[PDB]
Amino acid sequence: TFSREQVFTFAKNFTGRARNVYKVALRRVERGLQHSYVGRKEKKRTIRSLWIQRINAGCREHGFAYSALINGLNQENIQLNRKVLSELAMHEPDSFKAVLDQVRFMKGQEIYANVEP
Amino acid sequence: VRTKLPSKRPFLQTASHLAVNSLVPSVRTNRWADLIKGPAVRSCIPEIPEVPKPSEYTTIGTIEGPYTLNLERVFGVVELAGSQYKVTPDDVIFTNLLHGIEVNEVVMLERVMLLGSRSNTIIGRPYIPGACVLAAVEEHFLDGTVHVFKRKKRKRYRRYKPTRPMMTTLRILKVLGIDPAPGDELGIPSGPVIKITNTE
Amino acid sequence: LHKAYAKKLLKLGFKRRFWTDPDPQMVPGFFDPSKYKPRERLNGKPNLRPDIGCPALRQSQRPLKKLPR
Amino acid sequence: QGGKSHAKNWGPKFGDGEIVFPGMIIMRQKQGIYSPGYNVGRGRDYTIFAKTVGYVEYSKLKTERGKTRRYIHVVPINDDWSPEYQKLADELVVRRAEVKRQILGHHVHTEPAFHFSLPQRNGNMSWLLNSVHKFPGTTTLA
Amino acid sequence: GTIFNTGVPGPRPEVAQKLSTEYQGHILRMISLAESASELDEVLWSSKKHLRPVHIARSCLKLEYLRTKEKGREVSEPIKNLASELENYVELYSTKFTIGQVSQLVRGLSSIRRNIQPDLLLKLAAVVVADDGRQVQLANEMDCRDLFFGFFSQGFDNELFWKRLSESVLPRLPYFNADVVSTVLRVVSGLRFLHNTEFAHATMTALVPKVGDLSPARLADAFFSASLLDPTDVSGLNAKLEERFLREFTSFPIKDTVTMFQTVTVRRHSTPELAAQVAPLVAAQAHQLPVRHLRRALEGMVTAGWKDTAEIPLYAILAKQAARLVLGKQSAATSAILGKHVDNQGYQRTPVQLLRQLARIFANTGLKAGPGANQPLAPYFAALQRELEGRLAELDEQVTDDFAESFKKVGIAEGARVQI
Amino acid sequence: LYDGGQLGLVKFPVTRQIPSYEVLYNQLGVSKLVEFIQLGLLDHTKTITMKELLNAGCVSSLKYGVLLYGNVSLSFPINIEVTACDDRARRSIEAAGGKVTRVYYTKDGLEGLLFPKRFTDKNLPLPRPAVAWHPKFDGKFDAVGQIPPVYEAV
RNA sequence: CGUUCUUCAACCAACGGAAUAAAGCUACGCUAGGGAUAACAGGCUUAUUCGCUCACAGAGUUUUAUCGACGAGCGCGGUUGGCACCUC
RNA sequence: CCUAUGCAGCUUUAGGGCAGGUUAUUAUUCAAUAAACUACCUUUUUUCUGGGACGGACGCUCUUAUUAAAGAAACAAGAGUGAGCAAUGGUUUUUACUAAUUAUAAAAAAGAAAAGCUUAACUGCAAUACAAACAAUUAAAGCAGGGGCAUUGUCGGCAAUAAUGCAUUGAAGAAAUA
RNA sequence: UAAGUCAGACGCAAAGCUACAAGGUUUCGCGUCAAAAGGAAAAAAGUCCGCCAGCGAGGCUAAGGUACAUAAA
RNA sequence: AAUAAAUAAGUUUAAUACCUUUUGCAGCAUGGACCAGCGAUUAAAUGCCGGUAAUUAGCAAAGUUAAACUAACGAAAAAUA
Ligand SMILES: [K+]
Ligand SMILES: [K+]
Ligand SMILES: [K+]
Ligand SMILES: [K+]
Ligand SMILES: [Mg+2]
Ligand SMILES: [Mg+2]
Ligand SMILES: [Mg+2]
Ligand SMILES: [Mg+2]
Ligand SMILES: [Mg+2]
Ligand SMILES: [Mg+2]
Ligand SMILES: [Mg+2]
Ligand SMILES: [Mg+2]
Ligand SMILES: [Mg+2]
Ligand SMILES: [Mg+2]
Ligand SMILES: [Mg+2]
Ligand SMILES: [Mg+2]
Ligand SMILES: [Mg+2]
Ligand SMILES: [Mg+2]
Ligand SMILES: [Mg+2]
Ligand SMILES: [Mg+2]
Ligand SMILES: [Mg+2]
Ligand SMILES: [Mg+2]
Repeated sequence: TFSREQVFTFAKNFTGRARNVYKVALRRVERGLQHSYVGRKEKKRTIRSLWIQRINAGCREHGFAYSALINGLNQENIQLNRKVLSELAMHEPDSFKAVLDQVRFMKGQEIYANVEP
Repeated sequence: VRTKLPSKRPFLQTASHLAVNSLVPSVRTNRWADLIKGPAVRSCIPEIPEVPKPSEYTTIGTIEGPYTLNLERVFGVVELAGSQYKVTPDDVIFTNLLHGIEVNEVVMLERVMLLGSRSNTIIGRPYIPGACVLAAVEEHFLDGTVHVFKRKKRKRYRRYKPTRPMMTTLRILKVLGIDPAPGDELGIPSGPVIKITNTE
Repeated sequence: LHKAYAKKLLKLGFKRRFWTDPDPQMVPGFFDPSKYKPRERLNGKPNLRPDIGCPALRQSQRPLKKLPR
Repeated sequence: QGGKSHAKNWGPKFGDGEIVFPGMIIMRQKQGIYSPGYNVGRGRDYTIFAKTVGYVEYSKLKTERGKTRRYIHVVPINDDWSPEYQKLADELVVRRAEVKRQILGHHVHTEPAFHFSLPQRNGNMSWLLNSVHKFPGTTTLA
Repeated sequence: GTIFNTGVPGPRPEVAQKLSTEYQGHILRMISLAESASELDEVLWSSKKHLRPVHIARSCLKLEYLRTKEKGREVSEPIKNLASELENYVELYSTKFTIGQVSQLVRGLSSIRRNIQPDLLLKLAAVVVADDGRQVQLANEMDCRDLFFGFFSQGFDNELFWKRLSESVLPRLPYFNADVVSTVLRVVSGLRFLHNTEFAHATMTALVPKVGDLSPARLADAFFSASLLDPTDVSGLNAKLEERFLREFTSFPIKDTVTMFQTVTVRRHSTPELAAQVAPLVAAQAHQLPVRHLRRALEGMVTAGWKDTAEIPLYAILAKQAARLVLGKQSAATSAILGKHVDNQGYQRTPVQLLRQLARIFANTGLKAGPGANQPLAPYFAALQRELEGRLAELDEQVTDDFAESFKKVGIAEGARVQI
Repeated sequence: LYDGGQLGLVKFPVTRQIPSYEVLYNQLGVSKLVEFIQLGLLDHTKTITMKELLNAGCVSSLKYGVLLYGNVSLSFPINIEVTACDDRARRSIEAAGGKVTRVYYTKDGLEGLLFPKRFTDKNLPLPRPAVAWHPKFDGKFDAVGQIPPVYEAV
């Protein structure tokens, strides 16, 4: 069981009797800590959902689809994840478009260490 | 059989076979399956070779004193500590704890996946050979406390286990591999003075 | 005796070796005329009264009866 | 209103090729469905038991009157039907007891050890007591 | 049964009457009645706090009896571990044993081929010889017998130890049994420094009127020792021993007869008794003749000069017997199992020294092995080749030459395997 | 120990046999007597009595007497006086030429045998020996013990 | 007077039988407990009850105007029941 | 309303007692004993159960459904039993026979009946198994003694599956002590 | 462990009792709950997928989904 | 069930107290208005089974108490003489 010092440190921002009354605050503190364990798990699900929505919106502006892009990347051996792709569509439109054109049309110029073999 | 007492039949049969074997020798003395048993092997198929990857991070020197940084017009994507980062000079990133480095040291990151500017883009499949990113180690810190709590209503079950994660902080200094677009060149000194201490 | 029952008896301190106890008066030269007692027949009836009987032969203690008045 | 009689487990105890030792019960039955073969016996309630060391066998026979008869046999170890097999069985019985005692361990006692000796009657050991208990050999004539 | 749970053997009336008694000594009976090494270890473990020197002496003696039961193989792991633990108690009680207890302790540990540590062995010897052996007077015949043979087997060769022991036992030699005296004679023969002492002569003289009481095994050993000790036969023991052997030639076991027969042949007293000697060997050849005794029979017969006869090919059967022992093949026949034939005990690796000796003796016999399809010596060399193939590491330059000489002598020198 | 009401332990019969009074004696093995003599704790050149056994440590505490039992192979004579003996011990000692005598002592007489100094230090006469034993014990004793034993040579 | 062996008998049929034996009333009642268990109400079920369809035999006597059946299926939760899920 | 290591009061031809009065017998110059009547004291008055009461039931065998190993419950169903036999036991011989039980496809080197002789319907022990919480319950090779019928086999009751009761207390025959 | 437990529940599949009724009752085979968080079906003890040492804004899948609510043709 | 996880700070998503008792309770089943103090497997003797040591224990002071131990089948032959 938490001590008085621990309980009131956790409950400093609660409302009414939940702030300074031990019996009321102790039950409020334990329920809140239970919410946090569930919250950290759900955070990982929600953020990935947001990345996909932004990627899909950018793809369709050019006439493409999210599912077509993911399949196309794996065929080209490109391993950029969804967090990076989402940021490219929002802040780097030109680089995001270049990735789409390579996947769809494959018209990029290859680079070799020895330019003139 | 109705009884729940465990049966002793296997014990009674074993005692009979052991007594017979002890006193009466067998007639056969060989077994073909044992005679031609071959040597033990690890597997029946060739092993699958592994795919090489560029080095993650390596030290190249130390920082001598206070410095300043300016903004540039290039960016890249680098893989580090199990996750990818989009970085440009003067950025600060937070990663898991990195072993074998100290504060005020310069490290080299080679797993570069994408380079871009305002006039060109280079895509790695999956990595770009001949590109790198430089960074400075700024912190090895313990993050904020995370309180872990479990309880089961009406079962007299309660567990409390606070913890503090370990992390590392870096500041991006330079991105190498792609030239800035015309008119975007930084024509002044930008970074610190580095004492090179890694010659191979 | 069954193993479960035997351990309880041993745990309680049962250590008898003979069906009955020897009689010191039977040792030659050690007969005391003063401590003479005719041999008696051993009683085989357990005391099963739940009020003043053996606690090991009843489930719980019962209240005592009233005295005549 | 209800009630049920205690169950009797009729049926075989061993199959073909299983090893048995003297005295072991092979079949429990209410009527003589199976008849005794070689190296077996039959109780007054049609219980069939083995009389030697060997393996169990089953066989069917057609009689003169068209009826079907079923036998239970015990076959010697190496198909040895000579009269010298009896002494080999006696040795195997002694050995089997030794094997069991070794497996069980020393703390599974197989003989009693009292603070007194059991009486002797007709040259054997008896579990019944005598009227008076006396030390053996602590008295002289007259 | 009815008394105990399922699978628990019923009581033995013989054992039950021993344990159920009005008299004390329960722990001694438990260790004496143990039937295996593991059982005895459990008894000692559960009774550690009440063990005494008498309990330790019996425990070491029991190792002799357990080893005898487990014959046909070397000392097993459980026996070795049990002996090691017993030694710690011997050191603890080394100053509390009596002469009799020490005698039992040495005998038991010697029978298991266990070498007592020199420091501990010295302490035990000191106890026996302390006070000039005045405490040896309060000992029975069996205690003296085990003292002589027990220490001799251990290898204790202290001159002062044996000098004091001989002096104290000397006056009692005429009153010891024939078997006890024979054991003393064996020790005297093995100890060189007592060969020409008055003790050796006193022992031989004391044995003169007790020849008739010697057992067949002791009688055979006494005749062997007397031949080496008194080649001149001044005491007359050899004459008396030879006379008894002639009278009771067929009344002794095969092993004793072979040993006595070999001694006579090396004494150059051969007589036309070969016909009588051959029949017992062929009658009992599959049993009562291990590898060591088989070699002894060959040397005696070859030295005597008996030649192979059509009716009784003794050399031919001996080769088959030798091949059987080397290969170790067993038989499941009921007669063989009940007869306790030596060949069914299993496989026991034999020293290469015996193999060379047997090969040389067979070669000296004068019979062929290779040329004929079915020759008397064919089975032995065929088995020898198979056995040697699996132990090439033990073959050296000298051993190979020795066998090669034997192979050429018999008539196998073409570099090919034996026909059989 | 209550079993619910079945009371299975009291469903067994009762035996009333009286064990022999000799279970109250101290038991001494012949093999243990010899070991003391060999070690030198007992003098085998003179008669051995229960007083010597008590002082030597063979017997711990005597209230009634000493019972001698067992088999042993002896090479020298022994003369020992005890209260009871079996037949195995008698044969073992007599085989070597010894003599075993069963001596009858009373309660007061046994005290004088074991602790004579307890009477002389107080200037008290020693207890007197018994005259005879009850005929019911015929075949149990050979002679009446004397409080000061008469020692002899062996 | 006591012990052992060979044996039997009585109440144990509430038949693992023992505190030697041995019936009732309480609406004048009291205490400790249960929705682990009933009476009123809710719930589940639908045999029964009620309704509809098929069936058109039989009465009316050209009309399935009107009345109406053997037998089968489906529905209702309002009749008489079953269960013991919520509350002592 | 039901359930208790239940409590109390009341009632009686439920058990036991005599301790006041009456009555009966006996004894000394207000007493002693009690199968009686009144008064008083103390104790007992199961459980299961589609809630409890009312009714019914409580041991032990056979059979039916839950398939063709065993086992398996309900106040489910269909039938027996708390014995009998001095031969209807044991064992030999003969043959125009092959049944019956509460119920049942047992059984031909087996049974039934007929004829003869018999008491093993014993004394002292017993390997090893079936079953089983335990207690007890079931089958049994083999060893010693005395017997029966055969003349070298079988008999430690009855075709098999029910005809039963711990310990305590009491009683009888014999033997050993004191 | 000379411990606790001897109030069990439902799903699919059988049989007895009831009316080839009951979230009824009595046995039996497997599973789940009891003592089991997470995901799908609306809420969801017993159904379907699957067993939580901790943290992270990495990736691939199961049952089930892929015009809006609501991630994906 | 008045909080949690996040956020461009506008907001968005997740989310039916605890205890006791139960086959199953957010329970329309039981207890608590709140704070401070007080409030429940303790002691003795004996017995059984593990762990850790002493190497018999107590008195007395060359002698006594307590405990423990005390016959089971004398069975081995390893000599290249
Ligand atoms: K009852
Ligand atoms: K209510
Ligand atoms: K009901
Ligand atoms: K308040
Ligand atoms: Mg996830
Ligand atoms: Mg009935
Ligand atoms: Mg009862
Ligand atoms: Mg009330
Ligand atoms: Mg209810
Ligand atoms: Mg119910
Ligand atoms: Mg009731
Ligand atoms: Mg039992
Ligand atoms: Mg006969
Ligand atoms: Mg019969
Ligand atoms: Mg119950
Ligand atoms: Mg129950
Ligand atoms: Mg139900
Ligand atoms: Mg529960
Ligand atoms: Mg995917
Ligand atoms: Mg969408
Ligand atoms: Mg409920
Ligand atoms: Mg309240």
